Amino acid sequence: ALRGTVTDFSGFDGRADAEVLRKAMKGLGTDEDSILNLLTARSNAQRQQIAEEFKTLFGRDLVNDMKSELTGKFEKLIVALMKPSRLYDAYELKHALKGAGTDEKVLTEIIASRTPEELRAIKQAYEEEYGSNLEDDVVGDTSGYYQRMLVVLLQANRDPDTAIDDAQVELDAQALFQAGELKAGTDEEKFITILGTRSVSHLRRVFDKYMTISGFQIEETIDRETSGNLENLLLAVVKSIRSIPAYLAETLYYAMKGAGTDDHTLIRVIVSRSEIDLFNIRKEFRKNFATSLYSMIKGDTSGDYKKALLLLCGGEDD
Ligand SMILES: [Ca+2]
Ligand SMILES: [Ca+2]
Ligand SMILES: [Ca+2]
Ligand SMILES: [Ca+2]
Ligand SMILES: [Ca+2]
Repeated sequence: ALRGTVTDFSGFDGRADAEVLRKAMKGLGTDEDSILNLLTARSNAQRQQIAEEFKTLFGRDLVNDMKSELTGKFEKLIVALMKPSRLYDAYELKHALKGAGTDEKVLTEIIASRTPEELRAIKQAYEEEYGSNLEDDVVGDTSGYYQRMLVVLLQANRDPDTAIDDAQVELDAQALFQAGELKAGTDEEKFITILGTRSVSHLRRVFDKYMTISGFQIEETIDRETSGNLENLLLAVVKSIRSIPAYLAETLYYAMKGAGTDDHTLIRVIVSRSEIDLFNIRKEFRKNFATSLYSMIKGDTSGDYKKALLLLCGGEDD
């Protein structure tokens, strides 16, 4: 159903490509153009084979060489495209946690939009790489109900998608109604359990039924009922339950919409989704924000950075 914008290259010859990359870096200067035109046109799997060939041909590390030749945002963008798919989210997560500061925005974004299937892989990939337990790192860097919601999510235990049980839809909407609007204060525990564990098809029916019953969209109650990270988290979850692409098209938009740009978010969403559903993200960006993602990246970015990005995203009309 989903569609990314980067696919496997047809006449792939990892050895030929590595040679092109060597030339682009050998001697004085760099042919950034040759680099970017090549790398944004191979799938992540192919980029791993190229790095492999490069090492057996020249005994040099493709990524470490690039880190020496490139600079600024282009570098960061090229370094991210080189990260093996199975490892990127883990890498972004580890980096949001580590340090004297945590980027809850990153924690929220990845954990809420990734499916249980993806969360399990991410958890494995994370432990094998940093020799730490993701849950334990999140738990230690966060607190309150925000932390709880994240753990519930990390269990990747969401119920499966069965035929919808109306009595059950009714029950859950009423429960949410009683846990928030009809209450002085909030029963966050009830929101966490219903939002974090019920199936996706079930919750979509509950969101609607809840509108019917209360006159509010669950999003408005959340905003009325909560604050801080828990609010952002719950909104992210609700948004992703409705449509992950749509939720991501929106975090992309707010990354640029502001004055300058949140390049880390721009890089992270475009790269991480390039081979999953970036095409869908593009479509949702047009519908809801009037302009294609292309036109928007095009005006906020520049340099080879802008060229690579536009080449990865593509679609001038979306
Ligand atoms: Ca050089
Ligand atoms: Ca550098
Ligand atoms: Ca209340
Ligand atoms: Ca609020
Ligand atoms: Ca801007």
